[PDB]
Amino acid sequence: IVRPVADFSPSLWGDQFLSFSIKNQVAEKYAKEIEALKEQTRNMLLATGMKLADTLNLIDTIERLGISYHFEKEIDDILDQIYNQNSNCNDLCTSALQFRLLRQHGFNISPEIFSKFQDENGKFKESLASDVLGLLNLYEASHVRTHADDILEDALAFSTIHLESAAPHLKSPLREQVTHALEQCLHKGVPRVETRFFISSIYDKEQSKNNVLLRFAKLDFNLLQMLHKQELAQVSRWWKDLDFVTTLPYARDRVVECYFWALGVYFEPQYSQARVMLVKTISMISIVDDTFDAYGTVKELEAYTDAIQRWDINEIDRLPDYMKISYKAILDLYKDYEKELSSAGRSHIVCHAIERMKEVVRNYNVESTWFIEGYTPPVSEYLSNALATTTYYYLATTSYLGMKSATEQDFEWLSKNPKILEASVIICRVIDDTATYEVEKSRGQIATGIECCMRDYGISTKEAMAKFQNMAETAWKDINEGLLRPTPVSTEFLTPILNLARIVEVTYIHNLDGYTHPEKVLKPHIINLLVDSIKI
Ligand SMILES: [Mg+2]
Ligand SMILES: [Mg+2]
Repeated sequence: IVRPVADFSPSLWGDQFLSFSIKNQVAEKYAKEIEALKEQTRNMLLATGMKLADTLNLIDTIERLGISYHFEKEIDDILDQIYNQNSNCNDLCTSALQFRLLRQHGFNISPEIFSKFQDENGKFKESLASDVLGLLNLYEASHVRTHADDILEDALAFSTIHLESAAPHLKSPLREQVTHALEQCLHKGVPRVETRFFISSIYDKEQSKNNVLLRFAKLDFNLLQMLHKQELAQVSRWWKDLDFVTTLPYARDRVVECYFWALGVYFEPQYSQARVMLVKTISMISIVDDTFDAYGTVKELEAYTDAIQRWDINEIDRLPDYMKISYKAILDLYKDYEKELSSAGRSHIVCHAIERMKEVVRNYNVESTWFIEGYTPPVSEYLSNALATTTYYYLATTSYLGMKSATEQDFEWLSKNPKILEASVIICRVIDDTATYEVEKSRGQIATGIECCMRDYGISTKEAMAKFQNMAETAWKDINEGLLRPTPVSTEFLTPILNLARIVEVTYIHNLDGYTHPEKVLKPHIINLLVDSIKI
């Protein structure tokens, strides 16, 4: 059997993450100071007699600085007061911020707050074109709409063209903030990534900055980074002791990138165990993907798929030696999860992730059959298979394993493919397809998303990529709707799904496969989050 030639890049990190020794002296000092700063900041929030605009800017700044996870109760109480009092008597920048903050937190504030900023025709008054802070906040708000917000249909175009016009002549750091916003809006960005930029590039350089908030944000970010580095070291050692880098040379060596994914899903300390479980799953399923995509024969893939369905170590002998390596590693991993969850009596929930993995592999095999037969399915049939092969139903289910408060009813809800999960999956599917279209087309993949779309509807590549763009936009509106109260499960279990959608946007920014080619997109993010501390 002549296998295809290896074409992937090696890990660009080597062993620089393998050993990290925390400095307990520094960490304990940081934490001791943070406690003091945390309380000063709390008192800023609970301060009475604040104006609406000041209150919203405080909350907004604390969220962008990445320290709002300390104040979820206080921020919620305040936004709930604002929601229920109905203040319709403000300028564009306060109104747009009010809208965004409330919607992001699930409060269904009416989009009619914007009608006073539009003419009889529902288009924004062009007299607002000289209000840069108004335009910036309108811009950020435009990314949070649902299907019920067509009054905002013009907001993105309007704010974008006038921010571009104004940008070159703005003072710093406002100019940099506007320029950054036009490249990456806040709502669709990975939170740690946006936080790092905000602290270091914007707030640190604001003439008006609050010194207590800035120091708090820097210390907290650097302290959490220490934890992230310990987790990455622990995960790097686990990966090294599996040694797929040499026993399975056909596969992408990307455990750091996988960690960045898990860090994107949640960054907070209480999700430390959840992050480590998640990244191990991402790494492992990525090995299975490459086995199907760039190494295994049709016959070998069949045995592998069936062994996975039966899920039994007795089945290894049906497999070629190299497949025994991945298969035992997979079964062992899930036995590890089971033991790791035994202490809390949550072992039984592991079977939910296992059934989602079986689903991914069945659909991998189908995709392989299609490729060999040269089948180009209709879009409907294509998606019925290719949605699961994003792995996103599987990763979402996996993200719950290490979350201490996840109950069986939470898994029961997820298992029904609720709309917010379906939307996140769809976003990953159509963006990946738009980006990897050309590459897969050159490798003989006639069953690629865009191709199925072109053939089905009888339309050009351009028209099909536009249709996929529309599906992404529709899905973002569904994600935004799915955050609105009353939520079907706790918000804590929605945020990982939202964050998975965000990781897509960030990873495939400017239409490139950032996981396969980490050097362009992911490398600076990894350095900013996991190598370089913010200088105080
Ligand atoms: Mg694949
Ligand atoms: Mg693709």
